[PDB]
Amino acid sequence: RELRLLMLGLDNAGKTTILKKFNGEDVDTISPTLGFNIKTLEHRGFKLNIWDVGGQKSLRSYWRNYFESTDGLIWVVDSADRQRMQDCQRELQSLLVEERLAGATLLIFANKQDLPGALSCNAIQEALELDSIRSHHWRIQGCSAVTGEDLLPGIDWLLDDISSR
Amino acid sequence: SAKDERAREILRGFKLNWMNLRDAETGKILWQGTEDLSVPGVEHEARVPKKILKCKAVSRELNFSSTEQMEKFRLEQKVYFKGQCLEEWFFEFGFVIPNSTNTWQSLIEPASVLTGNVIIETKFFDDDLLVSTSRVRLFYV
Ligand SMILES: Nc1nc2c(ncn2[C@@H]2O[C@H](COP(=O)(O)OP(=O)(O)OP(=O)(O)O)[C@@H](O)[C@H]2O)c(=O)[nH]1
Ligand SMILES: [Mg+2]
Repeated sequence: RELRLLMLGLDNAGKTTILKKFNGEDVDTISPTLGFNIKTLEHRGFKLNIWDVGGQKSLRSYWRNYFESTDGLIWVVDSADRQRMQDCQRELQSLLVEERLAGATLLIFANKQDLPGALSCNAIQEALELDSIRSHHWRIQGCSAVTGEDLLPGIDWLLDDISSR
Repeated sequence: SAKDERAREILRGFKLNWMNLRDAETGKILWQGTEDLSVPGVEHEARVPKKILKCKAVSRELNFSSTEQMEKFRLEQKVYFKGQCLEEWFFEFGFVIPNSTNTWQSLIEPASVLTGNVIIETKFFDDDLLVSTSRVRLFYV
């Protein structure tokens, strides 16, 4: 069975840079996603459909039109954006009561770790109240879309988790 | 009828901006298409480097705009050599946001013959209404 992955977060989080770097494509000319960027490929024998959806205020309200039949959700965070960290928390918890996302596996990318003022995973773990999450399986992973650091470790786990259920 | 008019602003507002071809192993573009792929009276064409016939990794990307919202968007792609079929792809996007620009990529895994005889036809549907039809002729090198 093909797997459907759904990638969300606040605008400027790193979603599109992560999706591109992960496919071995350049990331030097990325611009705000004004819709959705879908990528169909094969990884470790899995047939995937990865949906990266724009995170600007205007686009966000359409997020739920893509909830259906989602196997894993990737929530992407700008580790160095302490300013919207609570709006990030709100959006996520709100995603955790969605009925069309129930039993989906949650993966959290603490992105932009290559940045000077980046909060650890613990800080981000704490900031988003992940410990209180029992509705889904989850896992946080810090990384860097630009350097390509620790992207596979997250996707590989996500892929194995969904497959086990 | 209001349905006709609606089914008319949906057509008017949709535009296929570009298509491209990459070597999936490297992530390098082999060919990106300018080029009023939507315009009529023109047989759209791709002058691709022959190496493309050597990779096992080819990825094709599309980029499209829609002024209008649509609830059951889907596409059908077929690559033909004459009457023979090389590849047939399908994809259900479902919902399409109003005033939005979207991308779709799939990873596809001798010459004097192929050049000028390879066609890629992408058909775009909202539910079952045809919204757009593209055709691109392949010229190897
Ligand atoms: N230093 C650093 N900058 C990053 C990293 N990832 C993305 N960026 C920068 O963050 C910016 C926004 O990156 P995008 O990939 O467009 O973000 P996005 O989540 O797709 O944004 P939307 O399309 O608005 O949803 C860019 O200026 C990238 O250069 C990262 O790991 N480190
Ligand atoms: Mg983006």
